[PDB]
Amino acid sequence: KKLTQSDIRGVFLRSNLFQGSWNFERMQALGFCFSMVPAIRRLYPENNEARKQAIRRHLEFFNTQPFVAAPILGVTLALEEQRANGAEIDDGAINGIKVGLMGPLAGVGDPIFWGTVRPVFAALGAGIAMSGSLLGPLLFFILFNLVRLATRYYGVAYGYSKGIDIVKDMGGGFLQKLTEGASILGLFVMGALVNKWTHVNIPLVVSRITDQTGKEHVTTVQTILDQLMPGLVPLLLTFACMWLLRKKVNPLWIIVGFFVIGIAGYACGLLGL
Amino acid sequence: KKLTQSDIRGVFLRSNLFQGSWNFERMQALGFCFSMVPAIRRLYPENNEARKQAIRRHLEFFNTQPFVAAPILGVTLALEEQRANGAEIDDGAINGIKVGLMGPLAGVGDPIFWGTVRPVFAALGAGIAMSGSLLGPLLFFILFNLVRLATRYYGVAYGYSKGIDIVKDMGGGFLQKLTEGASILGLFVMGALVNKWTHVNIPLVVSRITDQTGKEHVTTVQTILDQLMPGLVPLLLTFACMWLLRKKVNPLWIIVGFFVIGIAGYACGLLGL
Amino acid sequence: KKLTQSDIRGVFLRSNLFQGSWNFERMQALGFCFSMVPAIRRLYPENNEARKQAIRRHLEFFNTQPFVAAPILGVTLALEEQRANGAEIDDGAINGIKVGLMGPLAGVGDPIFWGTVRPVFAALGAGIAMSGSLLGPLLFFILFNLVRLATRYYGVAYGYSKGIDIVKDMGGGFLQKLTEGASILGLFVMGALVNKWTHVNIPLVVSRITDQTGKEHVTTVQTILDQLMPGLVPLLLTFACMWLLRKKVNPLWIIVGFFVIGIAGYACGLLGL
Amino acid sequence: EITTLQIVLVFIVACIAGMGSILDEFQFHRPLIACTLVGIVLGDMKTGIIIGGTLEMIALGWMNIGAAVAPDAALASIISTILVIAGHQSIGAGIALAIPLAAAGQVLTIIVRTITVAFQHAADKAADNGNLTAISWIHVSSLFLQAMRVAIPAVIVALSVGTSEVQNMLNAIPEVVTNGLNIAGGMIVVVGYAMVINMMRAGYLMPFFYLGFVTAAFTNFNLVALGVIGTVMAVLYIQLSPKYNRV
Amino acid sequence: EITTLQIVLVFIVACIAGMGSILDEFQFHRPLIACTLVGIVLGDMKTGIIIGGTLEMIALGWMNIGAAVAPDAALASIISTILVIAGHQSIGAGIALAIPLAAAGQVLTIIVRTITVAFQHAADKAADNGNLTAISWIHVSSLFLQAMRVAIPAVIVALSVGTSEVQNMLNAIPEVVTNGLNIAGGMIVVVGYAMVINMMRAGYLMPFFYLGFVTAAFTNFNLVALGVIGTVMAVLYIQLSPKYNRV
Amino acid sequence: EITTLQIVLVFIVACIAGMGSILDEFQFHRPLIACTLVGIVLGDMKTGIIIGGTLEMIALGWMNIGAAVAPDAALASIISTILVIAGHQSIGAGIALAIPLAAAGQVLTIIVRTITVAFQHAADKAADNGNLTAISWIHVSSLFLQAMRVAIPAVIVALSVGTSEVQNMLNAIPEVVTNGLNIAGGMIVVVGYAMVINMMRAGYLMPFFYLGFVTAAFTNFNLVALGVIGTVMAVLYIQLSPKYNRV
Ligand SMILES: OC[C@H]1O[C@H](O)[C@@H](O)[C@@H](O)[C@@H]1O
Ligand SMILES: OC[C@H]1O[C@H](O)[C@@H](O)[C@@H](O)[C@@H]1O
Ligand SMILES: OC[C@H]1O[C@H](O)[C@@H](O)[C@@H](O)[C@@H]1O
Repeated sequence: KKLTQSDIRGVFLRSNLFQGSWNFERMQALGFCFSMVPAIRRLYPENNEARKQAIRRHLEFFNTQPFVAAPILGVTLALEEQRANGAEIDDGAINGIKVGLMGPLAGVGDPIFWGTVRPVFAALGAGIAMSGSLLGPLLFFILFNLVRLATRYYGVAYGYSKGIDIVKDMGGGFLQKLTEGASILGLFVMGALVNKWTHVNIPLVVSRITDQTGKEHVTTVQTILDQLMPGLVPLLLTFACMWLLRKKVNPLWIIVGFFVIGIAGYACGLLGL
Repeated sequence: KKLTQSDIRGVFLRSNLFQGSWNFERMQALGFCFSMVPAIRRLYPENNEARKQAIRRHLEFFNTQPFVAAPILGVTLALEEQRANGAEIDDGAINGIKVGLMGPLAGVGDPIFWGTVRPVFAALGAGIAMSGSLLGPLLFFILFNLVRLATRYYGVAYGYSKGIDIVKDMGGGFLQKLTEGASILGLFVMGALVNKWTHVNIPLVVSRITDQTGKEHVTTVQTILDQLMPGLVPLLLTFACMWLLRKKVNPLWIIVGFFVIGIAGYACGLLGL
Repeated sequence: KKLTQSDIRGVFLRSNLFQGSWNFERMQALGFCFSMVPAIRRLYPENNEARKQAIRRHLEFFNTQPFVAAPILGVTLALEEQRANGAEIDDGAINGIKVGLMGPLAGVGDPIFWGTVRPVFAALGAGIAMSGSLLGPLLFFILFNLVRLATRYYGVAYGYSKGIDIVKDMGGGFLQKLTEGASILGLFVMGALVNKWTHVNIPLVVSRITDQTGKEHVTTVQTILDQLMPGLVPLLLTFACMWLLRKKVNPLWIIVGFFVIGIAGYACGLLGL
Repeated sequence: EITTLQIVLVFIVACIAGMGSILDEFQFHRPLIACTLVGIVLGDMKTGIIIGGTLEMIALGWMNIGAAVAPDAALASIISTILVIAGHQSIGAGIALAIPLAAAGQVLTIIVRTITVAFQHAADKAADNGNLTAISWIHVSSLFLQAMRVAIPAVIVALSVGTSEVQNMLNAIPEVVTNGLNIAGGMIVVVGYAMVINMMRAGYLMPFFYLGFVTAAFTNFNLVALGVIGTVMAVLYIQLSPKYNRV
Repeated sequence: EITTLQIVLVFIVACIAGMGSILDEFQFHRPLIACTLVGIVLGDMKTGIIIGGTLEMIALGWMNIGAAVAPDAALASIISTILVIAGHQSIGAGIALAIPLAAAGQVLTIIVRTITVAFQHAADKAADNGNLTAISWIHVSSLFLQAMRVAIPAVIVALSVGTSEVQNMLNAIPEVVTNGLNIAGGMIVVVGYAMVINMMRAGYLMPFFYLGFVTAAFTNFNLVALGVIGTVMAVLYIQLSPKYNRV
Repeated sequence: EITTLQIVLVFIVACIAGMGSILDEFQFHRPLIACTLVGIVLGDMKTGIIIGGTLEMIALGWMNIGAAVAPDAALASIISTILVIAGHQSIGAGIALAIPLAAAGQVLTIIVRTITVAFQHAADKAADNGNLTAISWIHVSSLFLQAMRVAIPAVIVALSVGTSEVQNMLNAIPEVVTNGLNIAGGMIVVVGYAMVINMMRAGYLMPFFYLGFVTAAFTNFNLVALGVIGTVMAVLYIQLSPKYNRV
């Protein structure tokens, strides 16, 4: 019955706390019913058949990313008028669209926001949080809590006015651009983080004299490698750890390996700050 | 009557001082007659109908850039033989071609020579004129008075041998290349000029101690912004002024605003060198 | 008779010392027979017609690069079964393929290995051999004697399993990629070598005082040119020498010119370290 | 040392940074905001912000992906600052001690997520009748049970750190081990990077890795400058690459 | 101070830099050549070249576009060096005083252009009869009337600067205002840039702006190096971008 | 000075670096390996490696291309280190004296290649009968005759350098000429570059020359970093450039 404009404003505010009740039986399922409560408020009175829709919102998984869930919310909002006002019969396909947009959007949203957004802003605002005070943990909170809000408001509004017809339309071509541009920024930044923002030092001396009236002209192994490239050892360690992780080893079982190495290597002069 | 090769040499030398008599009634109109005087010298004797062409060279505007006016000169030179020697009847279309090449060439020449040529050489030879002596105001005069001459000699010669037929030919495709490559150089250089070759400083202190046996460890606001990007404030001022100029405010009414700010800001400690 | 896998291992090891007996009558010709000896070992017994193939391996030139000669070796190995086992008649075309792959592979291999491989590794391992000790003449010997071996083992194996049919296939498209990517790396590195790894200095003083309590504020001609670009004079010398070499002047007759200039220029103050 | 009007503030900040552990929107499930917020309430702010900066570099690539629970950087970044800001310790000791807490971490937040099922088995009984208020107060009510299991172990600590039993058992490390963990603090961070690069790894985009690698060794850009050059390069690559031009 | 054989040279240099104001070809309508040429004739050369360098940075984007007359950097760069080279002043004072002169500027050069109409109403009367010499000496004759209105106000000044009436009225600025104009001299220049970027602004080429911005902050290239990297980038972009490859 | 157990090692190292002159595979036909190998056997190693590094920069572009014999950097880099490592001289003197030796060079290695014909006129007489061992010991036997003409002039030298007749005739240079050759040692290298750029010169790839030029002037990359940025740029250019897309 003509979902009011302010009702979309309501679904936006009620979708901020989307992730549940993140269960294991029905992940985010209750969070979807909670996000659609305001729609069902003015869409229906208290009735047997009119209030069985909350049953179908629980009917199965809805396990996608919290941020790419605004297009799905807007599409499923639009589907309700065609079932409430237009009365165009549709029962299974409402969940059909949920399941169909579960798949691609779970794999195109994870390598962006947990991909080149969270650890790129978390890296911009953490090279500053070391030295600085409030330009690190504040360039994060401002710049990341905007990109998540421009993905939710412009998600719901722009996925509500456009029904099914432009789900199959922008589901081809645009997201390939958006995830090929993401994994260029996130690869350019991660190449720099591995190089500069890691510390590895090898104090093994390999050369004597020590000319020029007592300068000792010391040249440890770190100078030999810094003659080639000033970040080589962390680069190789990254490819070792990057190879281990495909074998699904726990990252909490590779960190302990490094904790062992940092003790057994500093007690033999191999590693040392 | 077979315009001599040296006559083209003459039109080149007489086209250097093209801009008039830059009137407001008929802009550059007399300058076109003056540039075509050498052609009409040997093309005609003294006659009633033979000397009415100078009337038609004044007949209307010719308001384009001085530098993209060599192709038009060469084309209109070629049109004369077909009216003098070939006698192929053409009266209105001689001005038709002038008016047709007025439009595009006035909008493709201004954003190049007044675009990425005059203020790019004027910027290369002005970062040197500050410190140096004669590599600034001489890398300008040599490098810019060649690009204007290669645009006039190679304009007239190459637009004379090719009549109308290759006006519609090189009027498509080549100039898009030439103005998409121009506004890459001129944007790359103007991004650097806004950053480095501007001075903005904010001496507002925001932090005390001042450890390390009397170093005072002063950290004004300029250090906070230089922690993010060392040219931020002039960048924002550029977007403010870049927004004002679309509203057709006089640039002599934005400079006075800055003169007010530089006095009211240095007398309160906000701005200061 | 089913050339054993180890026989290919043998041809690889016997092809390392390919270049001859590099004669002038039949360049590399004997080196080809020597590389194919192991094939003819188990392919034939001692016989009149069975041992006339060594005659045809000498029958003409085989004048290509030593490194792009593994595809040709693998192709000509494959041609033998079709003449020995399959007995499919072919006498002239065995040399036909040799001559056909002589031409393009001599002009696509020289501007790579003598192009952007030998003097790129020879430049990486010679900016270090000046200061360092064993990361210059060892980053060369490891990194260049692998690229020549990956070009021979993967050449012979991958040009043996694929007969004629994929000579005309990978002879179109792939090598254009491989030599347009080569002459980007080798141009990027040679632009840097001309700039930094050359020394040219001009001690001609052009300016007096010499303020600031005895600093002499000396500004020779080298400072004027370093105000524009810190490698200009070697850049111009490169274009002069780069122009001379098209005229097929002996490079041993341009080096002596520089030896004359370095003596006649240091004895007049023009050049000087 | 710690006063009763600081215990409540630490409790509330832990509750806020416990809401975010599952909620994953405003990102108090991050060792940056959850660390400055504790540093402000407990005491000096710079020595908490430094912990925050150091702890994210590990906690990149600590995401949840489809019932693959992350090591819970929300509990490892509140206990790991009370043991530095409040009790007299060093940065590298807290960074090293965070890892077992992060292991506590998902063990706790998996039991909580598993026992949350009773909030949906009590949700269908509400959808069968209505109204939706029975749902709007059941979805939130499952959020006041996870924030009370990242904020209670942050009060058991901040009331037991103030005793000699722990403050003297934390000095027999010894000092040889401590400096051997400030050295692993430049190495363990690499794991956090490898998990990220494994997500965004395309064979044809790896040239942008080694390009952002070399330009870090020999140039003095920020991470803002390297994050701007990255986006400029990405936009221009998408602008070229005729895969987006034609068929 | 100023001798009679310097007045004539200043007059001739102003005439040359007054020809260029409309002519716009050899660019003495620029505060660089018009400033070194005055510095050479008046006195010391470096302190005029520095004025020239500083004054262009403002006078970028001071072009004429279709009866939109520019603020006339040809008069603002000759009076603004006589008041520095000749009379005992500082760079920033002249740069600040140039702006009202540039305002004088197009007011003068618009009256001259408007009164030039009599050179065309006397041109048609020549085309109706010939010869063309009646045109070749009417086109130039309209050029000896604009150069005599950028070179006369450059002799009224250079003969009145040499008196105590002006040389003592130019010291009650005071010194607080002077240092407040050397600060605006790093800000007003931005306007000159914004007019340029507004001409060459394409939404898809703005990535090349912020790229040339960041590379200026953290690198020590010249403007020659930044003008060469720019052209290399432009040529390679035109070489790619299959808009120029297919149909 | 030089002992009998160093003459044999110099002889063997010259033989090894004489095999490579035609063989052109393992690259002892290079003034880098052939110089460190002589420096190790003769004496101090650093002062031979420095000669090696300096001598390649000339010996870039010293390749063989189709009966266009190179100036033989294999003889010019063994005599030119015995006259530095063994006899008491400077780097720039040896670098300058290498050029006439390189001229000796291809004159020798052309006579050897020409007289090699007798190894093929004695090869056909073997193919007409077999076995192939008659070929496998004729191909190698033509290699033990070129290595004995880059390793014999490296023993005539290393037994005559140890006398006052040469060691005193090498001091009347004089010292004015010596410092005039350490200056040409920064210029002659340019020839070695021009021969290389002439091979890989495409009119549309010259933008990558002037790009690698400017980035050398104003940046502190290595040659490893400039060799990695080069390959990244090449791979990305090949990835773009729809010449490899379209059909
Ligand atoms: O991809 C599956 C999905 O799993 C969880 O439910 C979410 O928190 C996200 O981490 C992710 O998008
Ligand atoms: O674009 C119109 C035209 O106006 C004036 O006549 C010229 O000086 C140029 O500035 C410009 O090309
Ligand atoms: O290109 C002809 C060929 O000539 C010689 O035989 C080889 O050493 C190579 O230098 C080259 O490939």
